Amino acid sequence: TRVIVVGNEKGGAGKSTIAVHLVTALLYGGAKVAVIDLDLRQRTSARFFENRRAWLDNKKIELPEPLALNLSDNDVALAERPEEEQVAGFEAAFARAMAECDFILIDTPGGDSAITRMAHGRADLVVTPMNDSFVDFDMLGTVDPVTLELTKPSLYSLTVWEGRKQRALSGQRQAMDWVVLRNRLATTEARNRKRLEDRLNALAKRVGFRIGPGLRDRVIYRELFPFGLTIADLSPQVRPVPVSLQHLAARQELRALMHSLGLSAYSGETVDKLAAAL
Amino acid sequence: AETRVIVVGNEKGGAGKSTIAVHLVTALLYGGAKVAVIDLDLRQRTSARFFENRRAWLDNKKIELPEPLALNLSDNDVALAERPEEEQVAGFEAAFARAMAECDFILIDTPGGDSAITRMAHGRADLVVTPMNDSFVDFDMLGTVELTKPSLYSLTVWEGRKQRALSGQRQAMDWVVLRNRLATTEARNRKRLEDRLNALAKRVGFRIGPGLRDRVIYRELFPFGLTIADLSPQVRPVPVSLQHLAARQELRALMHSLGLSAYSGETAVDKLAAAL
Repeated sequence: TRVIVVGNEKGGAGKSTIAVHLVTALLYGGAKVAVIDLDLRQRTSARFFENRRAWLDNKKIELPEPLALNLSDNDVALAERPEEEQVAGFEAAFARAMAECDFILIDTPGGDSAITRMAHGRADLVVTPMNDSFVDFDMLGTVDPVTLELTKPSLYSLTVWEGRKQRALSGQRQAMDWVVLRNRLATTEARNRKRLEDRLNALAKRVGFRIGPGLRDRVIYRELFPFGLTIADLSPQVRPVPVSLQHLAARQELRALMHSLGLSAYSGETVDKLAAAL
Repeated sequence: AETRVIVVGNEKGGAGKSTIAVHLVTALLYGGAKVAVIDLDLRQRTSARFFENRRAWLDNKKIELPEPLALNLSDNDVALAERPEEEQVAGFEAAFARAMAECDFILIDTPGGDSAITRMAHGRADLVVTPMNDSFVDFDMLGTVELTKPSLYSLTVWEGRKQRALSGQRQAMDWVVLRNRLATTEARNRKRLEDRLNALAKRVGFRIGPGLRDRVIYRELFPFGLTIADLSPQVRPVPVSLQHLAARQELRALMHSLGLSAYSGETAVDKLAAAL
């Protein structure tokens, strides 16, 4: 694996939280990692790493940082430019990432856009964060269990389909691995448990993805965001927030998440520096 | 590089699809081509049965009219519908190979939905023909509103284009949606319907041509396996009327939009007028 695309149809589902945690995990494993954020208007992942750089500079602390590549001098402005200019910016950034880094992580916003399609076309691994609800699963398609046939494809699944096509047309013979990461919801109703399980399994089979565990929504992530820090950075020497058992829980979820992506052996580790910081 | 493989399909099977398919077949026959017909609606087989009816009627009479090479996938295609996918695929491949060896045009009537054989038929298409009734609800079969929701039928065509390109065929596949005007259509909706189909055409990658109005005359000809082009003073097991001449004119415009005018028999004593 070198190109990892984190994508879903409508954003959310902790996508950038997952993206930036994958980045720091791979950095701690000793890789050179590039990060490209194709959510040009919101730039959640790119801003996270801008915060990391600023905070580290302010504290004169060193932690691993990625090569963060913008598409232009002003990516918020680029969002309103014609597609061809967004594509050009992406191609130049991607060229630099491939020349300089071992892993390239691309955080992508979904929609019907050239750059999202092109990013998925470069992906060795597509990571799709998905909340555990019926309305969210609709973004992957609709499969009968009237038969188990596809009845309605989704826009996002078409994006992935288009990516696999670009990849093959380009002469890359290795298959792209597509993992939907299911985020469990605190609100999930008992009446829906069996059908939620069965629906996602039916979609996995017909649409062509496999299922892994995501991250539960937690306020701890938004509290870390302004510092550009991930769970893996926290220690007695690095704790601008109180470290709690929430952080240790999140760390375990990330272990299982990374395992499902096939990336365990590339991560930093997961004495215990996080427990030490409690 | 000339059109050889024509795949007629839609999502739900209505919209005069079999009527259109069999009229394309006889037009191309009258134009001097050998034509194969393969019907992948395995349970209903409307087009296959049309040509079985034709054979039976011509045999009963002592009459020669052109007939296609009508190829089944098995000894019992209705039974085949319930068999494992790989058996359907095998039957399709064997039929298609025979058609390609023996015929100039191959017309495949397909039911859509999510089957290997419908995908494979589209993968072999030079021209995809999609009969579609003129309404907002019908157009949803092609997708929705940028694109927000793709449709299964449109994905099947896109998949076909991909298979074609993967096979080393560099010529593009042509895809025409044939818009059947409805008698129920109110005049006030004309522009809204037009704008909707044009937006879908642009994003989904099809072009639009005119279809065939629903008419009782087709149901009346079906038992005899006859199309408009067959009717004459010598061939009229139904009373010929101005409806049949109207249908003939519709077929002309349809065939023209498909790029098939120069291959048709003739959509000189007007034999249809003579039969009135």
